Amino acid sequence: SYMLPHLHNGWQVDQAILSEEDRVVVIRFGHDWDPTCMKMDEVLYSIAEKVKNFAVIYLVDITEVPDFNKMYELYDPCTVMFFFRNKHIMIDLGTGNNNKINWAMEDKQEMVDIIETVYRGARKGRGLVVSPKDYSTKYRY
Amino acid sequence: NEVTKERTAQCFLRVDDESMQRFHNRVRQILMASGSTTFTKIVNKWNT
RNA sequence: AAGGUAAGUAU
Repeated sequence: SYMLPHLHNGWQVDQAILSEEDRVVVIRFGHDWDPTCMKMDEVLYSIAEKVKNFAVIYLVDITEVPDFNKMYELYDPCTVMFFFRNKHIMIDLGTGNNNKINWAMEDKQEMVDIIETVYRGARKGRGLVVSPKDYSTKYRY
Repeated sequence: NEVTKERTAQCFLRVDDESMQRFHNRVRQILMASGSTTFTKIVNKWNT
């Protein structure tokens, strides 16, 4: 949660999105002190080395950097968004919101699969990718 | 009664609660491992 | 009330 790089103003976020031309820019919008953000950041930290070939992970504090709250509807405790070549890559998670991951995941392989799907779809030149797993339900039994 | 060839008692059978719980847990395990499982495999596990 | 947005390029 604290081992990941941080972006401290909107210009830094724009540059991080613009800098990467061959990798998915995974940016988590939230607060390091929020428990949901702590879970999501732990998951991202567990996979940060694995996906470094095709993904880069940044963390942004939405109070320190409020320049995207109105734009990206960052009014949730945690939010993960995907950008590839200065384009926001939407993902059809099945949750009704195709723009972001607004909850916290528990499986590293889940997040890695989502990142890989986003990377492949964005490389092919697509603005929306279909998630390998549906999230219309939590699969709790 | 074998010797007298006459009925003397009745065994009232009933499924043990432990086996009930075992079957319910088997169904729960089938349902949980169904994120990527196809419908045919889920129904086959149910049938089995 | 939702879990039912194709991603676009033009005009």
